[PDB]
Amino acid sequence: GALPPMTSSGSGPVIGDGDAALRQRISQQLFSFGDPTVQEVDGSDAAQFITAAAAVADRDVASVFLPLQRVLGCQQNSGAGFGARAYRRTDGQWGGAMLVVAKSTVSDVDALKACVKSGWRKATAGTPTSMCNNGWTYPPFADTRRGEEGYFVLLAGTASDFCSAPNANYRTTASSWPG
Repeated sequence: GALPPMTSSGSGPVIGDGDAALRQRISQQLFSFGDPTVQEVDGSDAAQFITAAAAVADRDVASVFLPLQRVLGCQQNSGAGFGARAYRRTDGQWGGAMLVVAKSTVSDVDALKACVKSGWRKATAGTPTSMCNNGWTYPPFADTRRGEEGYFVLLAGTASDFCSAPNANYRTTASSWPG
C-alpha cells in the first residue's frame, strides 16, 4: 500500500512554465499542510508523482490518483499548464494531490469542463482509510474581463483527512465543479 518516492526538482507551481504573475497567484491557491511529515512538491514534480502513483502495483492506491492522472491530459497548452501540488506523508501511506486551473489561462473553458468530466470522478468524501476527491470553482462568476481571476480546483487523496482540510475552506463560498 506504499506511495512511490517523491522527488523535488525545484520546479515551480505551474506545470510547464508560466509568467511570474501567474505562478505567484497560482501558488496562493495551492493548499499546504504546514506539516513536517507531509512532503509537498509542485508543478511538474507534482505531475510526475501523480503519474507514478496512478501506476503503482497496489490498485487501491493507484485508484486514488487515476482521476488526477486522467485530467492532466486536459491541459490545453502557447499557454501554460495547470497549477499542481502533490503531498506524501513521510511513511508513504497517506497523500494526495490538487490541481488548480487559472481561468485566464484557459482558451476554451467549455472544452476544459468537458475534458475534466470525462476524466474526473464523482465527489467522494471518503473515510480515514479510504480515498476522497472533490472539485470546486471560485468565485462563482469570475469576470476575468474585469481582471477578476477564477480558478478550477480538483483534489483527491488516500483518506478523508486529505480532502477535508481544503474542502472546509472551499465549502464556505465556492461552487461544486464540474457538474
